[PDB]
Amino acid sequence: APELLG
Amino acid sequence: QVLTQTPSSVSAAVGGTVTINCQASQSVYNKNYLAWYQQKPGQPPKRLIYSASTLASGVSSRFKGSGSGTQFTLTISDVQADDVATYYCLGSYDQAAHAFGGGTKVVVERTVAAPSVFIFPPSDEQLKSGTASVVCLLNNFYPREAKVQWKVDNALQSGNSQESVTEQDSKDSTYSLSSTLTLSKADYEKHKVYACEVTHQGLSSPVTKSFNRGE
Amino acid sequence: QSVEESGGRLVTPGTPLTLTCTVSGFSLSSYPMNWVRQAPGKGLEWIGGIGTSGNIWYASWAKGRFIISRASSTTVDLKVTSPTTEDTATYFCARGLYNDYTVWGPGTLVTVSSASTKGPSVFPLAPSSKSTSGGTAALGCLVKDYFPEPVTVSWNSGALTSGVHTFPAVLQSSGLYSLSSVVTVPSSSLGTQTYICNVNHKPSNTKVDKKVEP
Repeated sequence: APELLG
Repeated sequence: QVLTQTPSSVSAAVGGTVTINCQASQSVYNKNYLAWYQQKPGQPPKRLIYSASTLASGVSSRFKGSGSGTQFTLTISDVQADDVATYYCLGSYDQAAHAFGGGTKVVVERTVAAPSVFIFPPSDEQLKSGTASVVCLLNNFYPREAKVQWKVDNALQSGNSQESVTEQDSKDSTYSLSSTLTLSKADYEKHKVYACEVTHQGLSSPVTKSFNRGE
Repeated sequence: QSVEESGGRLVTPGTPLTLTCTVSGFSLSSYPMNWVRQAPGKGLEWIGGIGTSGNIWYASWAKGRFIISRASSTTVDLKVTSPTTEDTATYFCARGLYNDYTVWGPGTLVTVSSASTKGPSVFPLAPSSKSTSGGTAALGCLVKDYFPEPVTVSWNSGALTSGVHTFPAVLQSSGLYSLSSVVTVPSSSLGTQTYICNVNHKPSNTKVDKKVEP
């Protein structure tokens, strides 16, 4: 965390 | 993330150019994590640009993205009548949590046009159910601001009418409005004259369309 | 590659709702999945989303009100634990959100209301030979008292599209919706050409063909 979501 | 688009609405003639702004509270990820979306009424959002300036697959070159960090801009060259939509920016600070801006409405400009007014009596089939809806249509006008006043035997009606305006037309860039005056069967058949006064810019005086009950 | 939402319906305030995102043509594990919503006439709002590993993120306001997870090998859910009227919105699911691999679903409409589903009544907005604005007659249909949204209206089984205006529905004081659809047509054809409006309200299974004549 965090990471790419888009 | 909180992204703010200002102003909320932008305008251009069929063929002009509009500038849509998007300010982030703080810098987005890698200074360029910002996308632009297009949403026409009813459709799901269409992604136009990502990476601040990068055009999406198949999107026209008329849409130009520019900016870095916190300030961004969507320029739309050669505005079509079809460009009537709300544009949203999409940003992220840490690439996980996203946020949309408020949106910017794109109004297509054109010459002023007075509305065509039409009045519709309630159907005898509705009157059987015990209600009377009297509709008044204002057709194909520009700009949007328009005013409708109902009168039943010269008595101003208030509180018992709802209206609805359509989005800006994709071809002629006009608006249309439908005003519905709702009465009970009891109140409807106790009066005779039902009028609809329309005030609008394109009009020199308020035009009235009306009818007589039972005629 | 495509996604689709499921579960959009009429829910009462406080009763738990679960929306589902089914995917096709790609692994659910390979791409990140997001949930976006949109209240009527309002802007788009990112609710949350799941990454490739499995971890989940939510917006600041959406913390607690929403729960996202994978419920299948091919599904991703969104549970709203205590729905309120503010949650009435079209909920979207999408593969990604930002990169070029992005694909959205059509969206599913959630209505949070304690009101019951109701079918519309279709009435004609009849024209006249003598109330015509310059060789141009206006006719239409009044689709009145239905719940919830939406209703679709075409003219002549989709063969009449020019000059047709379907107005946004208005929420009446009764809690029921009401809309009209109008069309401007040649005045000389009022006696020779037929004009039918096709009303379909799927929540109630109400399909109506209404002829409008002077």
